[PDB]
Amino acid sequence: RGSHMCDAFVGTWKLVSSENFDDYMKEVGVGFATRKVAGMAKPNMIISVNGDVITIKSESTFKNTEISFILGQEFDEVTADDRKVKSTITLDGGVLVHVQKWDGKSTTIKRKREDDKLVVECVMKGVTSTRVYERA
Ligand SMILES: O=C(O)c1ccccc1Nc1cccc(Cl)c1-c1ccc2c(c1)CCO2
Repeated sequence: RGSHMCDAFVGTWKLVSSENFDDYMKEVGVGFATRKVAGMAKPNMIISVNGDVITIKSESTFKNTEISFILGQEFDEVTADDRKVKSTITLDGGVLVHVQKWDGKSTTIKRKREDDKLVVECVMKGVTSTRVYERA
């Protein structure tokens, strides 16, 4: 197997900045205690690609989570805040677009490479949070 464009995401990343994450979590429906503990976390994200399977691991003092998926193919995901969601992740012009559906609700998480950073934009009903990761 040769290189893939998505290899640009592969590596070990650490959170360096976060904006509006509490408001994003409020819009998602996260309860008070989870919002406070999750908002304190400074996760590391580990992204790897093996064939068609992309794996994203998140490790923090709050929770450790992992998803593996194939682009375009829906999967079950239990989120760090304990939502059971149906997820589909696709690549749109270099951006990983992750849609989560649950309880008649929907949120979109976009992950993109900007300069040497990995920028994560979380969007729910007009509320956006931007989380910036740098190489660990
Ligand atoms: O956090 C990110 O950048 C992030 C990116 C893409 C997608 C989700 C992300 N985070 C969260 C989103 C909603 C609710 C929670 Cl609770 C978290 C979270 C908050 C802290 C935490 C974890 C998850 C796992 C490791 O620690």
